Amino acid sequence: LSTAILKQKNRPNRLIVDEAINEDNSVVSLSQPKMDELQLFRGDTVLLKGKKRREAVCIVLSDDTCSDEKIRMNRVVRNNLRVRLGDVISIQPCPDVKYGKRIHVLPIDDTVEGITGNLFEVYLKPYFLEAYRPIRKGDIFLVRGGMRAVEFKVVETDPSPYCIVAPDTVIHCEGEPIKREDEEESLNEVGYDDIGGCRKQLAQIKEMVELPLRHPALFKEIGVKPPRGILLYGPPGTGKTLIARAVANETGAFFFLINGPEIMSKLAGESESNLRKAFEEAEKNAPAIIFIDELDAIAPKREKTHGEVERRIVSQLLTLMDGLKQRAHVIVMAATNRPNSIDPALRRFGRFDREVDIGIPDATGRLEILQIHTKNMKLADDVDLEQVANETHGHVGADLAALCSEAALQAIRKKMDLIDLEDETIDAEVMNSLAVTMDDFRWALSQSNPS
Amino acid sequence: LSTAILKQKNRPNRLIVDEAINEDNSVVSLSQPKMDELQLFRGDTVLLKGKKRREAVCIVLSDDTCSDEKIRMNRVVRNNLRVRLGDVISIQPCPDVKYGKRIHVLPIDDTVEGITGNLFEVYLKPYFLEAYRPIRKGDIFLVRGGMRAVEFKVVETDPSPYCIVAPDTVIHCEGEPIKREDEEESLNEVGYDDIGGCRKQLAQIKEMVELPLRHPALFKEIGVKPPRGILLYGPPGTGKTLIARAVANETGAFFFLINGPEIMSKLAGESESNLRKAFEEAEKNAPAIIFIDELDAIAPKREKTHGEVERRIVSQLLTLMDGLKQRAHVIVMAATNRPNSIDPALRRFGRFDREVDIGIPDATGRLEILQIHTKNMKLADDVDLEQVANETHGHVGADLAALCSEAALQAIRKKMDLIDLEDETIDAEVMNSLAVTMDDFRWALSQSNPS
Ligand SMILES: Nc1ncnc2c1ncn2[C@@H]1O[C@H](COP(=O)(O)OP(=O)(O)OP(O)(O)=S)[C@@H](O)[C@H]1O
Ligand SMILES: Nc1ncnc2c1ncn2[C@@H]1O[C@H](COP(=O)(O)OP(=O)(O)OP(O)(O)=S)[C@@H](O)[C@H]1O
Ligand SMILES: [Mg+2]
Ligand SMILES: [Mg+2]
Repeated sequence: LSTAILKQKNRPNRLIVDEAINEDNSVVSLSQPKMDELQLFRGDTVLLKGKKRREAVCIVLSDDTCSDEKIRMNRVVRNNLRVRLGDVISIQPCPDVKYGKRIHVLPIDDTVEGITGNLFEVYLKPYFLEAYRPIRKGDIFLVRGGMRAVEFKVVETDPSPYCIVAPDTVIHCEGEPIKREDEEESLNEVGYDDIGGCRKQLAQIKEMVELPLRHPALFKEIGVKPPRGILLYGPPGTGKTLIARAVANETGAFFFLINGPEIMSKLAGESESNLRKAFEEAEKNAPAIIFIDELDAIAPKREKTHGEVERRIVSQLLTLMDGLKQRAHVIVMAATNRPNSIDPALRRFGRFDREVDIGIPDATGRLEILQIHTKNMKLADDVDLEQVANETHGHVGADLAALCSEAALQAIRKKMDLIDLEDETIDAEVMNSLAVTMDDFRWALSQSNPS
Repeated sequence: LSTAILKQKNRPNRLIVDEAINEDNSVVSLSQPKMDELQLFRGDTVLLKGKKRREAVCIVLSDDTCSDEKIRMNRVVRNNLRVRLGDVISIQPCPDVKYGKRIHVLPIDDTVEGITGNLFEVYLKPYFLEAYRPIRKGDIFLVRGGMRAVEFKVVETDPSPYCIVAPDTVIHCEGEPIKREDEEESLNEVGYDDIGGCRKQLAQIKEMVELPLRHPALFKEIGVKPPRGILLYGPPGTGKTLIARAVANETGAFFFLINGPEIMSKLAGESESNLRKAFEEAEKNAPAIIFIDELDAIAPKREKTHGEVERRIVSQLLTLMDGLKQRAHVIVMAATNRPNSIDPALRRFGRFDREVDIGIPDATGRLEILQIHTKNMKLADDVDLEQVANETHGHVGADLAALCSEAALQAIRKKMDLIDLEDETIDAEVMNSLAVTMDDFRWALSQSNPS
């Protein structure tokens, strides 16, 4: 009703992700009745939009066994789009794709332990030979070559970001293997889905940041100026910084992050350069979102603040906030857990003149969060999160995370007589037996604390 | 029950140290019934793990008189392993030992006062001749040669850290004699055993620091992220720094120490370099433990702190704490006796978000400590520590240490009419007569003070 901006719409080309029949990386299945509706001929190269602004490039074919409003893609494709089976994507005609000049691709470290021989010969040459594949920068794809299957990451393409791999395409694969861990972190980067119990506020954010930038005309037409300063506040630990993350990954804009405590670590005047440098960068690449985390760290009350360089920064900032031209297309977001200590001049109209309170979560919010956290944890069947939710009154996001971490330990703890700290490696059986029992939670619960 | 991680396990090759029958440095006794269980043939060269990460290398033989789950070793071996008779060790097959290229060994100063003649000839040559001994770097071993017995320290081996001494091995013993005192300090280096009345906390430390680093997979498997900031706090003098010591010596990890008061003694900016330098060192050598002693000295409340360079450091640190990547494998530990004066931003989730309170010890704790202290003191038989323990209410670790030091003096005091300060040397008889009577304690006790 007021959460309207969130419920996404039934549209011609929003299709649910079904498991693939055809097993090929560059292939996507569609019902014939659909392919026509979207004016899509066979072997056409298409563009796919996923989550967290991830993109994939594929070739399209008709599947008899595929529902109209469903689409098949393998796990490699589900990965680049960052979607689980049952999620929904945008399909779009990608007609002007150019042939590939040169591509640079590296293998993942934990998929090459063993023989080198020749990676191009054994793996890449055949996978690409006479295939004419579409690929995007930052695609991770798997190639089987006789005895092994190896994962490769598309480091660079000419032309960026996408090209077709033709016979003329020079393929470079020399370099240091990509580290798995980094690419683990990359998958794990926070989306909107990863924040819980903030629907109301999430709405406002999109309404004040995402919307004014994606569709500036709605405001033009109606004849009003969008606000340009948004200040999130909340009792400590409520996913303010966490939202900072989501937006960066999720937003269509050029994003620049500023960390109060990090600014203030610089030499006198070194900070003023960085402060300008940020605002200049943002203008140069507009539309942009500048985000200031822990604002209070750089904007105490000038009157009540002791150091001299210290006031200069509040002044320095104020100036920049004000120095933003209308045509600039920059929204400054920021966040504190102590709003009242921030110099009031910054909350004057035309500066940070919009607030999003990010309060304690209620019963269902806790349940939401608990779900988001445990989504990759090993839990016993006897674990009831609704219970936890109810028993966790006054917890916030960070309190809950802690709770989970604690029970997890307690679980690990129950294996601690079976294991000695000294051992070089752990008995592989027990490892698999390990799970967080509901009892583990009740222990963690018995230990919990105020926010 | 929650101290589970501490109780060590019955295992195939955890054997109790029994006094040796065979008197040789390179020899270890085992029951035949055991030797088989561990697939260990006679004259095999084995690896032995002691306390505080000490290691010894020996040759193994069967003893008829030796219990299955016991092992015999002489005092020289008990010394390199840093164990008293009745302690327990790891025995491990050491199969790939290489022959010794060159070894450098020096004698101990207070074991060579007198004739030189030739140390190699009289002592080393025979002890090694046709023996094929296993030795480790940092072994101290004793050699008898006619009239005298001399102690040698293995300064360097090629290949490090262990090699077999064959006839081909070139032996260098030229140099300045090792100073006894240094090697006294070395034996005395604080282990875990040296801290008393903290079992509960000692547990949490291992649980939070040693465990996440030694076995990162338990958390991976269960799908939780270990915490990376641990803050120890306690009323002054409760072995916070003392634990700092233990961990350094005891840990598997690369360890880097930071002393608040020592950081703050540096020129402006000269501290910031060191702070980074430390965090960089730790990343470079991960897995690592960075330890910050007297944290409050560098992290007062930014709001409540006066100097400018002074806030810059709190900011500087915060940044680094945050700048720690997931893949980094670094746990930051720190300690204060004034937790409440530390800037709260540092106790936010994902920074120092775990506390270990190191509190006053109870009756038995005191008794524990009193034992640990007096372990190398000359005490009369009439001395009842249980008494002391009961009478010392409200004392902490440092209070007790003081007490002992005070009674010791009182004891020395009782010899003070027999002795004049002026004398060049002390009557050697009285020296031996000296011991701390229980009365001495009752005096010290009568003088004691609040913490
Ligand atoms: N609303 C939420 N949904 C899901 N997880 C959350 C939420 N809030 C906090 N968390 C978890 O707790 C961690 C800390 O949250 P942050 O966003 O750093 O808190 P914060 O509100 O920025 O705290 P301050 O004000 O800087 S002390 C996050 O990394 C999440 O894992
Ligand atoms: N738990 C303990 N077990 C054994 N000895 C202790 C213990 N606590 C203190 N001591 C002795 O007292 C000395 C001082 O202890 P420290 O570890 O320096 O105290 P601390 O807790 O670091 O004090 P602060 O907070 O820096 S004033 C140590 O060197 C020990 O000899
Ligand atoms: Mg934050
Ligand atoms: Mg101390």
